[PDB]
Amino acid sequence: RMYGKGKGISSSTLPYKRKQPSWLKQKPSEIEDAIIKLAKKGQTPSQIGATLRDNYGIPQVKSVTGNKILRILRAQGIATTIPEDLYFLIKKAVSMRKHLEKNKKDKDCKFRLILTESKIHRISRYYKRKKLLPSNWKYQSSTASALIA
Amino acid sequence: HGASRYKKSRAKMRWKWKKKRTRRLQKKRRKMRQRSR
Amino acid sequence: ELVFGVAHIFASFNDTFIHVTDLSGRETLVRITGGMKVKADRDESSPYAAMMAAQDVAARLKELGVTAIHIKLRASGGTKSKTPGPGAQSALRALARSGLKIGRIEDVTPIPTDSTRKKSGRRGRRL
Amino acid sequence: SRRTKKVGLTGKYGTRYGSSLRKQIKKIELMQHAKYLCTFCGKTATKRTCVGIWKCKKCKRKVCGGAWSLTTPAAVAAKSTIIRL
Amino acid sequence: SAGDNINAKLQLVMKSGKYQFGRKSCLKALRTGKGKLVIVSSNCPSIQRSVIEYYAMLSKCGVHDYHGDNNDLGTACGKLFRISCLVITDVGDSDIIK
Amino acid sequence: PKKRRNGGRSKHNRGHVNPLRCSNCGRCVPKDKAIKRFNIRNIVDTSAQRDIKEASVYSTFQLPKLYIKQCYCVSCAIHSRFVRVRSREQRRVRK
Amino acid sequence: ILPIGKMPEGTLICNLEHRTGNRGTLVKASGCYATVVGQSEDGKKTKVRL
Amino acid sequence: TLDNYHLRMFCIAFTKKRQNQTKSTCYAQTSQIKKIRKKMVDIMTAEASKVLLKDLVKKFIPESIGKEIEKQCKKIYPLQNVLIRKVKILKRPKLDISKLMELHT
Amino acid sequence: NPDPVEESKKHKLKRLIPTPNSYFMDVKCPGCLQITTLFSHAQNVVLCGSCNIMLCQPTGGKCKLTEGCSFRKKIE
RNA sequence: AAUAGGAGUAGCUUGGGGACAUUCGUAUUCAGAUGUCAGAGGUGAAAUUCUUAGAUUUUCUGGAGACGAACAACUGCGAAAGCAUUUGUCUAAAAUACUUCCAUUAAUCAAGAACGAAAGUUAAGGGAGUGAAGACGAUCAGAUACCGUCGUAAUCUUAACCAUAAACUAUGCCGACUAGGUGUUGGAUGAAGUGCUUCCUUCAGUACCUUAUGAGAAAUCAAAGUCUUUGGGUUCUGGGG
Repeated sequence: RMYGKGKGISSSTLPYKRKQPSWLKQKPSEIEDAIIKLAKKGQTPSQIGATLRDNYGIPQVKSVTGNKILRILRAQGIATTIPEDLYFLIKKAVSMRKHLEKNKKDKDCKFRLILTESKIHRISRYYKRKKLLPSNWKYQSSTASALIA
Repeated sequence: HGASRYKKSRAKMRWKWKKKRTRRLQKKRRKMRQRSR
Repeated sequence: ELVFGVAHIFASFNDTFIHVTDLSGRETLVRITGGMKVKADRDESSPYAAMMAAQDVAARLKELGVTAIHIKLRASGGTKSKTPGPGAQSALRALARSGLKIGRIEDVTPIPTDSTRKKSGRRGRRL
Repeated sequence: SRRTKKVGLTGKYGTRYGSSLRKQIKKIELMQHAKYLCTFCGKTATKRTCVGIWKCKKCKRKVCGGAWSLTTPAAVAAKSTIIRL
Repeated sequence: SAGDNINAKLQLVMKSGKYQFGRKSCLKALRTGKGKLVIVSSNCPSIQRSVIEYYAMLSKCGVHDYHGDNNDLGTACGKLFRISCLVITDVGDSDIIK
Repeated sequence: PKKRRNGGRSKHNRGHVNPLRCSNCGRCVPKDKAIKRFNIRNIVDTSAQRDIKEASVYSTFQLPKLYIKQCYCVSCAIHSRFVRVRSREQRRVRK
Repeated sequence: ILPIGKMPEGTLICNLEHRTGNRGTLVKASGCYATVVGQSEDGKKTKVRL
Repeated sequence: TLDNYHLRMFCIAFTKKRQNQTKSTCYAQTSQIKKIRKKMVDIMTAEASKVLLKDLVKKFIPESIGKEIEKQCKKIYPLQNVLIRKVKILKRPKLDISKLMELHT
Repeated sequence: NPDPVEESKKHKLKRLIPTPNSYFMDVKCPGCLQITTLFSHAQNVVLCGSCNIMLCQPTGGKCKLTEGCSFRKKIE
């Protein structure tokens, strides 16, 4: 675990086979269409995958299509510029900073706010290195509202 | 003494009192040097 | 028939007071301390002194008129200690022995729900 | 601003006058000249206009207050006490 | 429950409804009657509040008292300027009054 | 040696735990460390209990209790015979 | 402006008449106040703290 | 109270060990005891609010409020001795000799 | 080898060969005219596809389904 | 898709986590009464101290600051410092569940920064009780002390600061492998008791007892083990007094 003191191991088990279920014999186009509809509706890729498992009843996209959902969105050119993970982390950090602006005696909120921003810097640096954020890019707390707008 | 400033275990005056006595002495020397210069 | 009064017993290490009142507790009947009925007015007010005071109170209460008492116990100032003072058992035994009719008995010592600091430092009383 | 290392606004008084008093003056003077928030109109335009008197510029209203800032604790405690019953 | 409900509604009216800020536009909307609900701060002036309440009453339309100042109703809408009073003119997916 | 494995107290997973002050003498002692005795006692002696029953209004007797919970510091408890010095092995025995 | 007899205890008040009808003659300098500390049973007198 | 007496009422309750209890400890969860506490207060408030002061005084004697608390709170988590620790008056009408005499007689 | 032990197969998450604890169920409610794929250990709540009434309630640990329906287990 | 890591979703998950608002109880203390009548406080034993202008005691009111017992633990939470009334709000958190997403993002970290008990400093309140300083009575060979009684600074809150403590699980952190049993706290899985309760299996915490042909200078230690049969990774530290 990165910052917590736990080491909890609750996770996705995954079956041995990468083959399609018996139940669904659907064409790749049907699977792309279903994802496209969820994407168009404004759902984000984790939400789409969770929904695809639950609402549509389908085993996950990498097994039934042979290609990752983010990659499919990118191939159609429609993938989001800001990462889903980065978006939620920045949103939590903005929420903490708004709260901290009101309350100056919340030490734990201050401690978490520096911790989360440090985590944002590490994630940002990795995204810059993989060329998913610009070379000139840097995190700032001033512009963070604009980032997630 | 070393880092274990304390540990009164065989035959010596109290560490805390030595520390107080020396702090008081140190202040007096610091005044004397300040007076002189 | 019969009439009830209220016997307050306030027992502390220095003295054990027997103070009988109306059933309301508004109006007194007898104040007798314990130390007044100590012969030399010193020490702690022994079990014997506690007995003599309670006997005097019983004689006076019968002289006044009242035949029965409810007992209200109070131990050593509460916050200082919750211990019953030395004469308390003797005083209760004396009131029962005396011949007065014994109604309800309660501990009504003032009890801190909370807490606050008391005399002597954090090291406590050394003696 | 960045002109002074740590004296700030009492730099106007300069080297003259004892330093601890200049520090005491610094705290009062900082409080005195701040532009406070107006309860009535929602702008940070409330200034002290005379010793006990604080006027908001925007809504043009005079609140009687403390000497060096708008409120003491005492009045607030009294105000709450009156309200509660 | 209530503060969450009004903020969620305010976010939904921002997201998918239509709304309008400030005294004159709100007055125009109430007189027109195309509004459904006015949300007014207690830090809105007494007379201005009273007038808006009469206009609403006259047009048989809703007013909700906001627990929060003129600026706070603005910060909820992510605007630097104080709002003081606003009018919903098209509901979000959640109906603000219902 | 180091005598106490646990510090003489419920030290585990905790930093500060509040001091109480000794019933005997006001000595501060952590609630986790403190020597606690419940002391459910009646005020009555045996002869007194007989006299109170005989004196009593009603046959039914409520038997007035003392409920104390009296807390001792280590120094007091050993002096006043609430504890012993045990023995090196026996210092771990919870009976 | 209220008669002091009708004040709750622990109120903070100012501009007290030195005796009745004398127009706020006590407790009048900057930041000053008096406290009402008690009320008589008969209601004739009231007890204040300067 | 309906006849205009404002009171403060204090109700204790202990956990009960039900059908099986090999585990010696019989504490309840904080979420559960908060839920019990909330439920208890509403039952007390409801029983008090309806009636006049005289009827409430009659309800206290056989502990009817406690009986209703116990019945409801067994569903959340079994409890044991549920009593009223104290009642204090906040705001008591002290006048009306006629009503006092009528209640007395 | 470790394989003949039947007990370890159900002990937390990863085993000798990890395979999902979760499974799929064919669920039907009368008056909906459907029997429909559903996932034990779902997290998003599910309504019937032909009508507004509830299908499954998910909760912490597997799913709780509903008692208003009848459930076949759906298998490879 | 690493029994590495992050992110998500889900559950009327969890808890004295943090902050803000709110609110309750009680004692103590004071004031207003109240009924009494002589001593009461006080300790090794007294004296100092208080009391006929009514003390101490009783009961009622009102005020004020204060605190959160009992429950309550070889108990819970917190990065540590630290955290116990009620209800609400703003916040974070770990485990569980996952045929959900990312696709190596990591580990430990000089420099630098954050939070950091108690006391102290500086400013406002507040100054109940306790009470460094200080004052008396004793005590005693002397006592500037222990003890008794009084008592300013301080304790508390708000606003700054200060940056150390036996700031101790006296054991740097991450990582694997090692041994039983008794327990215990938070979840998930099954069954029998009367939907729920119990018990079984399993995870993440967490202690104890026994055992180490394991270790150690022994105390002891399930880590201080898998280390002359010496090398999983890394920061920091010590070199007789």
